[PDB]
Amino acid sequence: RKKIFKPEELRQALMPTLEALYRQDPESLPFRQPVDPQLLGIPDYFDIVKNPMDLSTIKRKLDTGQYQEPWQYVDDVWLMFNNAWLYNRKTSRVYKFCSKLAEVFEQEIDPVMQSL
Ligand SMILES: CN1Cc2cc(Br)ccc2NC1=O
Repeated sequence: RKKIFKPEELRQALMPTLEALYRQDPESLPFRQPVDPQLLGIPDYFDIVKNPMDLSTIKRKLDTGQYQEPWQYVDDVWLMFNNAWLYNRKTSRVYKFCSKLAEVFEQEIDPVMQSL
């Protein structure tokens, strides 16, 4: 008897965990919109990152019901983190910012998943 989550159920449960990331300043700033390699001056970005992901895209998928299960949402969040850890050097701002967001996320998501 597989459990169905309504889009609205998932938005109500998961969106606050995304808002937790949005709220982190300065750490969220590089994550709030799609990476634009040209504006940023990193033209090898899409050479290396083949599945880009960012907060605004995750928000939009919640807002349009594109996640059928909570793990799909969590996977997109980790996708965004894994892209940043892959592309950026360990000493960089964005790498360290990513690690800060990942710590915040883990603390926020665990209770929500138990609830779901
Ligand atoms: C997610 N990002 C955002 C970013 C922002 C600036 Br500024 C420089 C490099 C990057 N790379 C990323 O992976």
